[PDB]
Amino acid sequence: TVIKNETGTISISQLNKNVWVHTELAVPSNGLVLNTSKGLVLVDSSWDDKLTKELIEMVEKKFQKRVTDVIITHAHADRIGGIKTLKERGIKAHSTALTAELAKKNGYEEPLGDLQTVTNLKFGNMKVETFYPGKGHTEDNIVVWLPQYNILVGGCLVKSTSAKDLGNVADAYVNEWSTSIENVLKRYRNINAVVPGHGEVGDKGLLLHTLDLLK
Ligand SMILES: O=C(O)[C@@H]1CS[C@H]2CS[C@H](CS)N21
Ligand SMILES: [K+]
Ligand SMILES: [Zn+2]
Ligand SMILES: [Zn+2]
Repeated sequence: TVIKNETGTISISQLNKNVWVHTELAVPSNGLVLNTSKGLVLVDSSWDDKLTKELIEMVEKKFQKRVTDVIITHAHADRIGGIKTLKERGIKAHSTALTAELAKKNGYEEPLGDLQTVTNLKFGNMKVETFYPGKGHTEDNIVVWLPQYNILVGGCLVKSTSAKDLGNVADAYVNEWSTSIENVLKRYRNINAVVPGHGEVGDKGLLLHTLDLLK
């Protein structure tokens, strides 16, 4: 189930053979780790370089292969904070153009801007779809879908059950957010699990929960 770095800093818990969640801390942030035959792939980095370096260290050691790619889901620090570490180790950082621009705007190094509204990738082995459903928690927020496992990384668009309000809405679009959630509920009709950007893993109800927090 759950391995852990020396300090409290970091944890990784399994969902299936090839798919784990990574969580880092005062506030917990989540992403995914995908074990493929061609390398490790992360959905999202972490808060800052130190922690992203530690996360990369822990998964390379444990799975005995390299992190080759990361998918960045939006341009806030918890997503993009370890971008310097990625870029300089030759780790590919995929994102939409929008997310790339917003990163350069907030003074981060740029990810690739290679992702479109729908983009289907494959690593091995592992199939990944990225979907941009519209504006919500940020302007640029995308979700990630694993069709082989019907698994959705909702990111910071999607709130956990324990979450009782919308968090920081300074960069949010609270009218479009409901529509973009629906756009996800429409696109992906059978969901086995949903990973929120912050908090505990759940299912389709996290999305209805978020819908409810927007009323
Ligand atoms: O607005 C939120 O819910 C989250 C968690 S706490 C707050 C500040 S950091 C992170 C950027 S996604 N954000
Ligand atoms: K398949
Ligand atoms: Zn955010
Ligand atoms: Zn976040």
